[PDB]
Amino acid sequence: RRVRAILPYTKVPDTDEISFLKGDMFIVHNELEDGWMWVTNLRTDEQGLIVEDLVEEV
Amino acid sequence: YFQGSVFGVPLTVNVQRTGQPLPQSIQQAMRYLRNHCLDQVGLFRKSGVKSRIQALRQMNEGAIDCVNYEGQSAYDVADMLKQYFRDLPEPLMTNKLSETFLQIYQYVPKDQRLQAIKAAIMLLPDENREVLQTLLYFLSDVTAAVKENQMTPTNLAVCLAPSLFHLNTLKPDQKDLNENLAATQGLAHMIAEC
Repeated sequence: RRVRAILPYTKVPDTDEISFLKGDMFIVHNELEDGWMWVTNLRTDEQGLIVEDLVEEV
Repeated sequence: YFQGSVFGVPLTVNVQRTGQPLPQSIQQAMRYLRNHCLDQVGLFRKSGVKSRIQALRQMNEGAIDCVNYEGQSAYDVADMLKQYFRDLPEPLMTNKLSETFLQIYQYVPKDQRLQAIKAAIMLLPDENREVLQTLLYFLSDVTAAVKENQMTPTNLAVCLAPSLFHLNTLKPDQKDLNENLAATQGLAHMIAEC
């Protein structure tokens, strides 16, 4: 399952989130509660947490 | 360890000096957040201000009297709590507990994960268990106002797990990233059911 970012976002400091730009595609590794997803950003090759509110399925 | 110091002091020294593992400054901070701040949108997420947080730490350290938090930004106090749990000599949830959560979410089936988490918490020291019970009650009260602050248990976990577990962040191996994810999941599970 892959998703695409529809909006840029900057990581909250000292957290497991990941920053991304508008258009960044992610591969979803794990789906957590409350729409949170552990994903790998394909652009930067970094793993982290993103929210479902900023991504769209492809 | 210096007399009257709050930050960087392990819970056992706090017990030997006062009788309670959490300092009264930190408990008063939690009470202030519970009383006047539970409706602030984005609590523990929206960053405070370095000057105000440093002033709050200035207030905590060395003060023999009671630390008053009235007239302070909620986000400053929340970030101060995150920094206190970050600045502990050992993490509140011991370095072994992140690995234990990884083992639970990898090899323990989903219907018994809560029982394994409770057992793992029971394997912690008494001071850590008391502080964790207090903090879990506080975070449950915080997330109870999710209609006002939009802070779901998983959101609170994302914001607080690095401070509670002393996790690493990249800009780290795969095992450590799995530990981070499992620690966040376990913290969210504990907050959601408290």
